[PDB]
Amino acid sequence: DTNGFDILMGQFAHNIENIWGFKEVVIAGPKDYVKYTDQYQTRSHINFDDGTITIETIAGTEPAAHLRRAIIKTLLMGDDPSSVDLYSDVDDITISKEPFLYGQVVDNTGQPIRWEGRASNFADYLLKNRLKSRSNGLRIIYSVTINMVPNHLDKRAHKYLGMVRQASRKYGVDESLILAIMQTQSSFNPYAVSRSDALGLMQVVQHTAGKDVFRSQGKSGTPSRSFLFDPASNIDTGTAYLAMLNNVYLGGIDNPTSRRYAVITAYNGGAGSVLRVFSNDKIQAANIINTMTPGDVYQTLTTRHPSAESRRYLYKVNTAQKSYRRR
Ligand SMILES: CO[C@@H]1O[C@H](CO)[C@@H](O[C@@H]2O[C@H](CO)[C@@H](O[C@@H]3O[C@H](CO)[C@@H](O[C@@H]4O[C@H](CO)[C@@H](O)[C@H](O)[C@H]4NC(C)=O)[C@H](O[C@H](C)C(N)=O)[C@H]3NC(C)=O)[C@H](O)[C@H]2NC(C)=O)[C@H](O[C@H](C)C(N)=O)[C@H]1NC(C)=O
Repeated sequence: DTNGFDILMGQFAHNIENIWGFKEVVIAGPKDYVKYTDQYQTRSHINFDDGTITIETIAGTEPAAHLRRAIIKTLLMGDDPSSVDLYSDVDDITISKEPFLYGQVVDNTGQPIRWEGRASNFADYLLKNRLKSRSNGLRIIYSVTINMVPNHLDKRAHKYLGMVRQASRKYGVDESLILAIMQTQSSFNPYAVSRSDALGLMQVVQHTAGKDVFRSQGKSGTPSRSFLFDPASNIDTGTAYLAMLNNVYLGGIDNPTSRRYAVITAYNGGAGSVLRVFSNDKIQAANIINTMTPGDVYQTLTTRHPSAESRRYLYKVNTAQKSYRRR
């Protein structure tokens, strides 16, 4: 904890409200790419579970030209998440021949956008034929909205399978778990970043799981930001932690179906917080879960776990897994 990132993050938001007003302060999250440009007068927001691509501007002077350029930028940007500050209005020149959204959003024509020529056209279509308006209360906000292909999620999840597969055998963790979580945590968003700076596809925070993992493997110190914005490594690492919550921390839990529930919950709020729903004594806790049927452990973790986020998440990961279980 020697960051000082907090000071920038705090003035990013305020830079926003200075222009957008407190009510219109939208910002990057796990399931939402959001990038300001044009001195914070322009927003490119990808929503990875809706999954829409609203581009808005509030510049007074030439709204279209401002919008235009965001559309082309969002549609063509290559998925280099490491070269990308989702907290500056600085230009992350990430134009690639291999767009991150290629396969995930289409022309009005119905084709994939790959080069500036179609990107320009999809843009120009939308500015002449899909433009919209709302108000701050103060200024008009001009908006374009783009829906992504209906299976954008499993089209996005496809990038990370080779990674999930490798990490699943290395550590012993079911890919289904890895995907369920990865899905639930980021909707497969490589740009994913939390308010509590959990990072990347598996929403991993450097100074808890990232430390403990690095502490296995035999690595003094702590995972780099770039490191977690490598899908290959973030998936390595979230998985490594899943292994860990199961071998050590929640390994005193007898029943493996019960243990998984603990693991999942724990993956989101810590093993200490899981065990602490039964006893403040980590042994007594394990003893009590072994008193139970995996369904009552589920129904406990789902009803009595202190975090709202963590109760609503078990059903999310447990449910996503059922889908991923079969091949
Ligand atoms: C929405 O996305 C966010 O998700 C990630 C998961 O995706 C959330 O991050 C999880 O947050 C947990 C903190 O809430 C964190 O667990 C804490 O983990 C550490 C590390 O293992 C535990 O401390 C270790 O504890 C053992 C003792 O059991 C000691 O041996 C170790 O030495 C400790 N090691 C280190 C390095 O500290 C900590 O538990 C201990 C025991 C404790 N009682 O303090 C554990 N927390 C709790 C309550 O038990 C997870 O590590 C992390 N998961 C991942 C993958 O990173 C994130 O949560 C935030 C930060 C939150 N809950 O507010 C999610 N949410 C947001 C909003 O961003």
